[PDB]
Amino acid sequence: VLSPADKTNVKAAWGKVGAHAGEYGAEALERMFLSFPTTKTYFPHFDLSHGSAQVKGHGKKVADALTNAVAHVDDMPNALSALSDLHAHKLRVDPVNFKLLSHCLLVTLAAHLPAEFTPAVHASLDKFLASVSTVLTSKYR
Amino acid sequence: VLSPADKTNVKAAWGKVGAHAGEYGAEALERMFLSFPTTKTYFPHFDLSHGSAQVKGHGKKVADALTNAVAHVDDMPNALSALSDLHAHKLRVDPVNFKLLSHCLLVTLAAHLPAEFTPAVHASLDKFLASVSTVLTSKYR
Amino acid sequence: MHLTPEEKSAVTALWGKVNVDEVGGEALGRLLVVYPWTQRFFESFGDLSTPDAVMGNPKVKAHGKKVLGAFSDGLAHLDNLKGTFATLSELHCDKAHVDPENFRLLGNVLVCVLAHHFGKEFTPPVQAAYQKVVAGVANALAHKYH
Amino acid sequence: MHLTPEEKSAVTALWGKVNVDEVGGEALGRLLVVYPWTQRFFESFGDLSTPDAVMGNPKVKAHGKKVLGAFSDGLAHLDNLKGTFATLSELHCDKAHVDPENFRLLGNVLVCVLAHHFGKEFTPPVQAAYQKVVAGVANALAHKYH
Ligand code: HEM
Ligand code: HEM
Ligand code: HEM
Ligand code: HEM
Repeated sequence: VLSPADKTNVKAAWGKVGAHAGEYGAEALERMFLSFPTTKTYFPHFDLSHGSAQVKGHGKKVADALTNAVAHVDDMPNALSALSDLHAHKLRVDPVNFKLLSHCLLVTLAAHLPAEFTPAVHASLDKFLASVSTVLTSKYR
Repeated sequence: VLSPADKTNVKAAWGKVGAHAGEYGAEALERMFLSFPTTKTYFPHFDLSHGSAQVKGHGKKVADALTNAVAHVDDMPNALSALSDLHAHKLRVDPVNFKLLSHCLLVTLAAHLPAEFTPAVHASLDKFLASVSTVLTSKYR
Repeated sequence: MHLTPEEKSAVTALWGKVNVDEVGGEALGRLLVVYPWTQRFFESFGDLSTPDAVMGNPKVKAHGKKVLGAFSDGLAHLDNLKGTFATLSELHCDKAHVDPENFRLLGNVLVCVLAHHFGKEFTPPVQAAYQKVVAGVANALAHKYH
Repeated sequence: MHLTPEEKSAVTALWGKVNVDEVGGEALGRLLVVYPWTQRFFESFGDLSTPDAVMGNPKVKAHGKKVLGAFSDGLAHLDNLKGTFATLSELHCDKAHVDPENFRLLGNVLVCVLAHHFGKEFTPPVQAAYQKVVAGVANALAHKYH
């Protein structure tokens, strides 16, 4: 569970992301594609080339969803319901892949927010991403 | 989330275990130790030899807790508070290991309750062990 | 593999008693039921709405036999699973887009099916050798992903 | 360990800029802070109650430097990690009783630490090289477990 401090941490770090969320989302994707090539099996229909607009497009959608979960940090299960449904019923992404993206998102933020990416914040951001992942996977079976 | 069908399936299956839960607990540990030897890192103080009273005794303990979980299938978080605590603050077993014991437990029930280990029952027990695992690792951080 | 002559013999000997037809259909069917998300690759098979519909589906049972067959033949090249599954590894990546995690889910299901079937015979030491094989198989199959 | 020549040059060029003393303390401290369960091995280190207490603990800093020290040497024998890490693998297993999952957690934390430090220089492709390396090392450290 996310503590008040966690919540503060996350709103703070994400706050700094501001307008770059879109780009950091795309970047987290590319990092993931490169480090964990098995994740690519879910995007057989995408152009995964560097600077792919599909990836740009998708990076933004992921970022918006994360931004929406931060805005509703006290009611995530409800804020993300629709997305929880899509993932469980249509996409059916194996659960292990959430951890991989989470990881690539943490690397991206670390690479962009040196001042804010403190140990305390790192811990908070990791618990947050784990919670988002949990919600998204909650209706799988 | 355990459906009502699941709760039913679980209680029935566990119902058949009966006076053998202790032996099945001991057998699941033994299978865990041999198949996933990294799990042994948590029991340096035990004699992990076959038929060891330490293993037998521990097997009973685990079995009993499961019993108690099936019985309070509706209120696991509460029925296992103490156990959640112990694991989060004392034992500190890495979360990956829970999946390993869960698997050795299925294997054990399957080998012992053939008639009862139907595909639907298999699905329920799995979800159940998963929920138990989630409860036991919920206070980790 | 990193199988002990004794481990090799245990595997080999139990397998001799296996009906691939039946074990293959049951392993794939259980997979689709326990881990419903694996059904994403088998929409063309039909109605997988229930355990019953999954377990009875002939398309499932037949794909299951094809899978265990290939598996069964891999047991004869236990010292080079990599080379035995190379073309199958490419296929899975490049044609089927199957996430290798699926190979591990099945492996574990397979082990539960064997225990189910053999009861007593499927002892801790025998399961241990099987766990090494399924892991070995999954790794070989995932080897050519890029 | 499928390090292409270019993946290896990339690992090596970046590692040239690292202050192992410093990175070692940061990576270990951060592990104890993000995954507090890992604190189970260090109850003789004293106060690990808060982030500052962990990060600044002279004992954590000293142990980190040691760990990263052995890791750097590993980086000069990329060809033979298993050989390089053999006595250490035995020690972690037999004496310290450290679950190998701990080695993967630290690798990921380390990757985040490198990203933290190098910013834009830690490009997608450099991360991918380092991902293979941390995994190779965790695998080598777990090879003697039994
Ligand atoms: C916290 C993690 C995640 C978030 C916030 C997220 C969010 C989203 C969103 C907002 C969409 C677009 C749905 C729409 O069309 O409106 C989407 C689609 C999709 N996601 Fe997830 N997702 C996550 C994890 C994953 C992972 C780990 C994978 C697989 C590696 C994945 C695979 C997909 C796929 C294949 C699509 C469909 C894309 C398309 O065809 O345009 N997702 N996700
Ligand atoms: C299905 C999930 C599990 C349940 C229900 C469970 C239950 C228990 C119980 C009832 C105890 C004994 C409490 C006491 O001594 O009063 C215990 C202790 C312990 N458990 Fe857990 N356990 C589970 C998973 C695990 C796993 C996966 C591991 C490690 C691989 C583990 C490691 C330990 C250890 C090391 C002890 C203490 C042993 C001793 O010194 O006697 N547990 N657990
Ligand atoms: C023991 C591991 C496995 C083995 C040995 C294996 C083997 C095979 C073989 C021999 C084929 C035949 C295709 C051909 O030659 O054209 C096949 C096809 C296929 N497999 Fe695998 N498989 C394994 C695991 C899986 C899993 C776990 C899944 C998904 C849950 C999967 C999904 C598929 C699909 C979707 C096809 C396509 C068949 C078609 O053309 O309709 N496989 N596999
Ligand atoms: C890259 C991975 C690692 C490397 C290269 C490494 C290296 C080392 C070295 C060189 C030593 C001292 C050897 C000796 O005392 O003779 C050591 C000790 C130890 N390591 Fe590891 N280590 C690694 C990861 C870890 C992790 C992730 C943990 C725990 C979460 C850990 C737990 C320990 C412990 C508890 C000791 C004994 C410390 C003492 O009391 O002196 N190690 N390690």
